[PDB]
Amino acid sequence: KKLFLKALKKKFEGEDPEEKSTNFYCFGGWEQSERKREFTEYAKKAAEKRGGIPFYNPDIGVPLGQRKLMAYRVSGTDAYVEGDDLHFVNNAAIQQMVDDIKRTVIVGMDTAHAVLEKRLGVEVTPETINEYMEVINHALPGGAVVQEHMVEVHPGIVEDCYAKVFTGDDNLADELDKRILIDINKEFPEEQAEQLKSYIGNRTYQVNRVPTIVVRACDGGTVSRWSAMQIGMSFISAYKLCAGEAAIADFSFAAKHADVIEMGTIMPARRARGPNEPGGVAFGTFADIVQASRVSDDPANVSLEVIAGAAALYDQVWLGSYMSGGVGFTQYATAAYTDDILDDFLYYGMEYVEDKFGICGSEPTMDVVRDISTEVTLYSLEQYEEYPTLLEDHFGGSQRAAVAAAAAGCSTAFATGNSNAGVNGWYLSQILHKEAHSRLGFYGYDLQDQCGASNSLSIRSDEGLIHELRGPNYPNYAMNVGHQPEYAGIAQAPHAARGDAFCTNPLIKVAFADKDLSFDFTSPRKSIAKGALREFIPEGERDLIIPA
Amino acid sequence: EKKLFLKALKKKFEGEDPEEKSTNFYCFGGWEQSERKREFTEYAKKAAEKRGGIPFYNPDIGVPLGQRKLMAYRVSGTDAYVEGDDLHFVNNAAIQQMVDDIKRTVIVGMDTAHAVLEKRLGVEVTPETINEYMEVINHALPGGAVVQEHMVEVHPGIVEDCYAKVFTGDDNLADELDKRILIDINKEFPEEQAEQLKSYIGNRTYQVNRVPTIVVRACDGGTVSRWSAMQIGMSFISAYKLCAGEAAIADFSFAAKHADVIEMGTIMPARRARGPNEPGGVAFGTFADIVQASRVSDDPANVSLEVIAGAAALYDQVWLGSYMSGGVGFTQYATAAYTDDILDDFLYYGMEYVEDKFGICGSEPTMDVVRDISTEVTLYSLEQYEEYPTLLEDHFGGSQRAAVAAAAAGCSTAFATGNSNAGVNGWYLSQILHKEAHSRLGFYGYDLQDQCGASNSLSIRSDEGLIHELRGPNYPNYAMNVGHQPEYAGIAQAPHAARGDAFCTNPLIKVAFADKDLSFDFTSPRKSIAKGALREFIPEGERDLIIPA
Amino acid sequence: SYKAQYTPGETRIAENRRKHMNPDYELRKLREISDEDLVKVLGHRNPGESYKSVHPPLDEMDFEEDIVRDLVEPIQGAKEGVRVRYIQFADSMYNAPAQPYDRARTYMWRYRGVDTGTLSGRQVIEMRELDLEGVSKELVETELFDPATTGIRGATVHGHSLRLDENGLMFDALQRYVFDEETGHVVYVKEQVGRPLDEPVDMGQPLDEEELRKITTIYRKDNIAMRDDKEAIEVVENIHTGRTMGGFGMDVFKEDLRKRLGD
Amino acid sequence: PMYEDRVDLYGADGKLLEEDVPLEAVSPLKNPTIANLVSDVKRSVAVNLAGIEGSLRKAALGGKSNFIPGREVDLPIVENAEAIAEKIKKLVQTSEDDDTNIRLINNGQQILVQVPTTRMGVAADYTVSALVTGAAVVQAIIDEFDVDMFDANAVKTAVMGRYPQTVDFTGANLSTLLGPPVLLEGLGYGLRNIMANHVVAITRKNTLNASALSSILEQTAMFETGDAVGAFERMHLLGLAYQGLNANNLLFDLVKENGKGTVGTVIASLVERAIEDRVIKVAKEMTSGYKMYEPADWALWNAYAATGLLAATIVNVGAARAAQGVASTVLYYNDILEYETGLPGVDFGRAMGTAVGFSFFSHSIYGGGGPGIFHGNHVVTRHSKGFALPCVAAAMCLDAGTQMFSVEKTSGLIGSVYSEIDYFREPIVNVAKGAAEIKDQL
Amino acid sequence: ILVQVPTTRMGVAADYTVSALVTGAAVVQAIIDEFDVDMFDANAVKTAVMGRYPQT
Ligand code: F43
Ligand code: F43
Ligand SMILES: C[C@@H](OP(=O)(O)O)[C@H](NC(=O)CCCCCCS)C(=O)O
Ligand SMILES: O=S(=O)(O)CCS
Ligand SMILES: O=S(=O)(O)CCS
Ligand code: NA
Repeated sequence: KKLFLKALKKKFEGEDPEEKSTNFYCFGGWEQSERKREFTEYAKKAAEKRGGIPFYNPDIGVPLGQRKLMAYRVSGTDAYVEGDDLHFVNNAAIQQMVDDIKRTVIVGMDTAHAVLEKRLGVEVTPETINEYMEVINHALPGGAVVQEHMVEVHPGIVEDCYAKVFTGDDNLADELDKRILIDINKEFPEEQAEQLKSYIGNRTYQVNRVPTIVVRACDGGTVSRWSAMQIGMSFISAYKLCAGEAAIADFSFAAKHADVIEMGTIMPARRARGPNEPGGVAFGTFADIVQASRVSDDPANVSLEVIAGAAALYDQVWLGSYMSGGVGFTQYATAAYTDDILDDFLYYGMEYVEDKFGICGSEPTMDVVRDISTEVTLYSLEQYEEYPTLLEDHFGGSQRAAVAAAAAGCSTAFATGNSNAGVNGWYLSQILHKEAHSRLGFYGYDLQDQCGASNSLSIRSDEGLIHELRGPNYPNYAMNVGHQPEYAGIAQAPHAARGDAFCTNPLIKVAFADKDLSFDFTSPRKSIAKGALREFIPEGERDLIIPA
Repeated sequence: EKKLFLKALKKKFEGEDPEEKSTNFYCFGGWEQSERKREFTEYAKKAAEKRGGIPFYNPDIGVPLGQRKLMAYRVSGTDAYVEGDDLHFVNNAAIQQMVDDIKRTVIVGMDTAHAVLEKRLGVEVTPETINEYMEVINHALPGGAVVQEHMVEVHPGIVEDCYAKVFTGDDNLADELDKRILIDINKEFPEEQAEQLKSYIGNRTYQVNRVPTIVVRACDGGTVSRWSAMQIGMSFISAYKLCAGEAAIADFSFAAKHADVIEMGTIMPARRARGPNEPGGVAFGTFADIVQASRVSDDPANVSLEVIAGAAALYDQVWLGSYMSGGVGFTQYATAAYTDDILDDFLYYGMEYVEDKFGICGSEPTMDVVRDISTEVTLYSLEQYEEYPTLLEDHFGGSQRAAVAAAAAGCSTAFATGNSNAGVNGWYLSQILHKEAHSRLGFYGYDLQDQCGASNSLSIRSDEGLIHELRGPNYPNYAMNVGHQPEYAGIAQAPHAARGDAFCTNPLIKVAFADKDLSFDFTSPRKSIAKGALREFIPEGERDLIIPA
Repeated sequence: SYKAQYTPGETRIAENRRKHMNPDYELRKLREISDEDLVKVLGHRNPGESYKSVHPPLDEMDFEEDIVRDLVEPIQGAKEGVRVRYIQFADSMYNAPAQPYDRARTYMWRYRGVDTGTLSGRQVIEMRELDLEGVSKELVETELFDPATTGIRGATVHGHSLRLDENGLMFDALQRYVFDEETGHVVYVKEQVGRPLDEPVDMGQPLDEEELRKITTIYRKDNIAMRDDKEAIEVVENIHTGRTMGGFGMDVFKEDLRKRLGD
Repeated sequence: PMYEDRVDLYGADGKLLEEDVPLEAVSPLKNPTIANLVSDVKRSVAVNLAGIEGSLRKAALGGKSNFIPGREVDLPIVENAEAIAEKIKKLVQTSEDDDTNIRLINNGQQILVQVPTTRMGVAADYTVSALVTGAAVVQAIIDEFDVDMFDANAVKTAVMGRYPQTVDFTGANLSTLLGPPVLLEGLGYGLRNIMANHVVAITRKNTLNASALSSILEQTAMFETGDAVGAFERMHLLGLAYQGLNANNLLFDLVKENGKGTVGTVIASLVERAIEDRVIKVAKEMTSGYKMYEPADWALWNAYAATGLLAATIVNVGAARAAQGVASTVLYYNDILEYETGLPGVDFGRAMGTAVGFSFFSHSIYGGGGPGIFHGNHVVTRHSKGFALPCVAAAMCLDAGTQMFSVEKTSGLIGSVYSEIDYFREPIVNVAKGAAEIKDQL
Repeated sequence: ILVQVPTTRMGVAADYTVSALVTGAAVVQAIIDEFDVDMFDANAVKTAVMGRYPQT
């Protein structure tokens, strides 16, 4: 059975999914939609607040809904929602996913501990780390620890702010307060735990999540600074230091520069942003943030969960607002995580790979890339050709090109274990798609796909880069929808096929293995669905400081 | 009273004599003396279940706050007395909405787009077509679709603060534009100011786009000119019935994102990287033009003080206190410049000294005049702290005292001379005189810019010389330290307020915030900040409509 | 030859500043503290313990020739590699006998191998601990110290700007010292970061108000106002003006410009 | 010449090198040693072959704690360093006769690559050296071992790091003294970007050569920023000659006569020398007897003041053998000097202001770090126009081991890679030899 | 005016911005000297030549 049929049958109730014809113009326009009706009603209720300024009006411009306006199944869920409920402005789960990433920074503790012992003659023990972690959980959300006559942040509005510690040293982990421990051996399957610890070694890290309200009022560049200020206050208080001496500057340099791990790197001037903003998150970094890898051993499922989160992050929020704005890019993104369509294509490719090569059963060669990418692209195209309702669902060429090529690229990575062979396969898929349907995506969709084969295995200046470390600022990729989310899946795919615990950074992977995050990173699909249903409670609202 | 701050001192210290040098301590019960601290402690305990064991706010960790009296503060020019915690930007929705209203605003000239329509596309532009275009963009800018089938849209109830208006220096055209979407220069500004603005603006037309508050909270300031431009393009396509993607459309884009756009703030260098429309990129004169006190008051001290109050929230509390640092932050470094009428007293003293000795705008800038005014106002300010022990216990940190004394000295010098750089030179004199009087000044790194200040105030070199109005948080000497930027914004305003100018640096910015439909009240940042401190301010961008009841 | 001037001003306050800075002016001793009690209040070590190093003896760092380095005599704590430690004071604005920039200028004239930080609320010296202890003794025994208006404190320093308590002592949120009502002495019960002392350290009797007016280095209108020291103001204004002229450059460098223009 | 000033050039040992030299003979615009030194800083690139190899062997790619499991490439790069270097030479040079220099260091684990000036001449900025060197290193490695196409991009990533996803070579295994211009604080700041610990490592901890190299780079940067133009040029030249190059032995003699002294006694010695040399004179004697001085020659007074400043740093930090005191020394040297005389301090307040922030950001929670990590392109220590950072270079030479971010920690291979370059290691003697070459041409 | 800065200045500078910076400094001083612009107006000449640098 094809995985998308269940959704088509519900989305096109009363109609044969294989029938080429239908009736239009018979739905009442916007009035067919619960959500459109709600929107129009709020627009009218807004008239008094706006004092005469015109507002949303369904009679301005395009009369939406001459065709049937679709509901969408969030893939891997049973949630069916109108597209508007998946717009990032309308979906608190998507916004909290981004805020939880922006507000996280990781700081090594071994250098600060060396400053204490070597420079300040102060001993560091499990008990003193535990006391420090208690102090920073008062200081990080805005509590005072040294000065008299301090004002403080209202704890009620920053209850999402906290700090935890993790270590590759099992002997130290057994001694740390479990209330503040991210326990690698408990969060990860045994083999993944062992892999993570071999790379992390006997090193200790704190994970600081600054308040959601702070990154909403300010930006991502605030996060490493806020973390570092309160790390400094917490060392001063917990270890009873002089509150302002030369050694303190060493904690600062360590926490803001020498021992810090941020989520995202800075942008060039044309698209200027500080750290911990979406354009700076490499694809492999995002795959490590998503936690599907540690709860599923289905490499297709793992890749698909990453693609869902990355579609929200890169296409809807980054490209659709930060870099553009407006109605934005909801359905460019939802095509990669709704109706189990991408699932059908990727499970086909994974099963083709399992049968012909074995998962991780081939070294990367052009023969293998060509074989797999071609076959999965043909299968994907044939699905749109056999199901008119499928093609009316993924109505925009860009959507189709991204989804077929995502299945082709991930499947190639499953066979070969090589992300750049994967992305080479993605570029083959795109030019084959174009030649089959005599179309591809929007006006500027294939800028990176026509340059892609040559730059996939390039070793030059701004061309060559291992795929896991490419991201939204890789030059070819810096402008266009329908690629970045899927590239995150391609970064995850060879590692999921191998059963790796992470793609690029074991510190990132452990730092999000934490039930106390607000967004559920083990399944971005399920969380986004909960947001679409208006059932997700975000952080950072201001109800406690504003009138009832 | 004899001094503008005495009323507040007497209320803040429970009737204690402001002149008495002695008191009692250690007798307040620590944090339990404060309603606000007790509230915070109780919320922290109620948070236990949500946090599932993670420790949290605990007044028994570290310093036992409240061995002295924990002060309330009068927001100056108001009757609101609030605990310091109510002025923390995280706790104060008015301060956050002030920043968001600034971040979410961009100005775009329309004359180039109109030239593309007539000259490249053969399409006529009339008042009627502009009015129809402004109606379309007020559907498109908040996330309503205008061209494509099967578009999803933003929930209008979440973005009721998003709108677009138009203004023009052409009175004949303004008479023909829809009143509902017009910022009317002749109605918003006193006659003389209106005439000045129109003389500089000329026969040009501009639209003011305020993108939704929720968008800048979810994203950043760099989103704003882009969001504006996307929906400007959609609205021209729709209102003028263009081909929905042809060569001329790229001209609208380049005009709206680059050639004809006015942003609030400029980009940062890499060490402090941020996109446009973030606080560090807002020049001091730009911020003085955003504040609207100039158009409702002709008292130059009052106008400068309202600018300083808004700028203390923006630059010290939000920019230096969070964007560039974070944590408990810098509330009281900032509140010293807008509470208890203390700065008011010093600045009203200086203005009256200037009125008597020089006249407002009565002198050309000379070193004699700067030295005379800055010295006298600094001495007077220091003497206030020496005469009133409760005043000195209020502005308990040297940095606070240095900033407030120098602000009065610098603004008063600008009042006499009409020259902002003479003002800031006076500010630097005040600092080193202050230091020699009390054998102290501010915090460890307070006076980096003040010891460099005299030489760079009138410098003409590379990264040194710059007319003061155009300096801002990225001017190199200014890039790091509290207790200066807010007061510099006042000094930027002071010579223009004394002259009765309608603006300090940009008439388009000044008109763009003369709009009752802003959420924060920019005619009195003091009043609005007070309303937030009282938890009476209703901000924009909350998510109640999309989250469970 | 050259006779140092130290600071401008025609008032008693200025002369007090000059007295502090002049290394040939002998600071009057007002009290005595034992070596043990000073070490206890400092709080870094216990008396009798070996001084602890941060690096090996200095002569193991100097195998290659540096003629300029060997021009400078290291203080004894540097020779032995002793760790760097600190003392920090808050000085009441009610005529404490020493004041923050006054201290910094005094230390930089009188003492060798100084790292000193000035703030409104406290003033810190960090020095090789061996030599710190000798310097600290002078700073607590002499007229630079008044136990009522000079508080030893490494953290939570609030109090320089506050009203005095009902016994005439400066505020201290951690109450590292208390007034002994039986004797009238100020007694330290904690060390400078706030750990309890096993044995309290008597710092003696507060100076009376009139003695403080006579020896303090702060200007206050109700004692001697800055406004009355016209000479001091004249020199401050001269420093400001000269800095303004040097930054502007075009007048003070006019002959340099003329040579560059070929005129 | 343009200016009438002449000086005697004295070495770091306090002995005369060159007598009666026109000031312009040490101008960055004229001195051939300074020109070659700046050319070498711009064209030189450190290639870490051992780091490239180990990054590849572990797939430890693209920066701090990154690993990409399954993408490891195991190659004997260091064992074949000579062959690889010969290939780099062929790819980087523009002709067999040009000034391309390739030097293996540390048993082949590192290479110093000096890109030919012909390539710099047709490039817009100095990043070309790193870019061309990186391209040659990547191709040399791929060709040496016939690295297959699907592994080749890991070699690229091992050499140049996360570029172009990052704006710079984050996590790369090559480095340059100058970082890319996209990270500059100020326009024209390229030469100011070298941390004090690197300066100390290049000069092998020799106090006055470190402060000289810093002064040379700082003041040359002042020509690049346009600050040393017109009215201000003579101030910057005199600053270089006196504070950086021990003109007339003033720097050395001030330290020598105050070796058992304090910051105050150094001030007294400098003011006395300035009065003898008629650099300053009494403007007014006040009621108390206080004499308020004025400069007779403002640029020369600033140079005398700056020289006392470096001498005070050496005396006071040298006494502690602990560099943390450097910011405090720079601050109170200027503060005391001004209230001793009524004169403006070094750089008319900007050295003092720089020291205020430097003190704060080397003792506080907010940023900065220990003294060794600062430089003229740092927001904290950019403000003085060349007169402060030489003190930090001198101070870190004199630190005997009190820092966590020591020369060894931040700059551990910088000595082995760059300090064999004579003009870098020993700038004073070599700038004096350059001055002798042109003194009669001015 | 077309100003071509000497190659000697480019040779001891790290990048090509030297030409703008030196030229700006020369223009500012040439104007201030030509008209003896007073100290309080001089920073406006600087701002006219080089714009909002260094706030931008
Ligand atoms: C005006 C443009 C030119 C332009 O610069 N952007 C437009 C419009 C822009 C608007 C449309 C909103 C509105 O209607 O008010 C937005 C939402 C961006 C914004 N400003 O918020 C958008 N497109 Ni477009 N745009 C899309 C797409 C596409 C597809 C639609 C093909 C079809 O058969 O319907 C075509 C490109 C193509 O042919 O491949 C397309 C073109 C176009 N796109 C044509 C309008 C075409 C028309 O007249 O109908 N978009 C898509 O292929 C799917 C996703 C969809 C985006 C909205 C979402 O992601 O939810 C939207 C993304
Ligand atoms: C640890 C430091 C060193 C440092 O880098 N920053 C500190 C602490 C930092 C913390 C104090 C928070 C806490 O108690 O947990 C915060 C709030 C910044 C943050 N991390 O959020 C802050 N200071 Ni501080 N800091 C201040 C100030 C000051 C004044 C206080 C003088 C006094 O007599 O009380 C002195 C500097 C001076 O002497 O001039 C000062 C020093 C210091 N400041 C000393 C601690 C002093 C002590 O041990 O008591 N601050 C002020 O002068 C007023 C504003 C106040 C800031 C909070 C606000 O603006 O509301 C706070 C601003
Ligand atoms: C110095 C610099 O810090 P770094 O040395 O780069 O870590 C800079 N911070 C600051 O300027 C902190 C300013 C706000 C806090 C102190 C206010 S007095 C910054 O984070 O970019
Ligand atoms: O029509 S375009 O391809 O220009 C943009 C599509 S969203
Ligand atoms: O103590 S410091 O002056 O370093 C900073 C005060 S907030
Ligand atoms: Na008096």
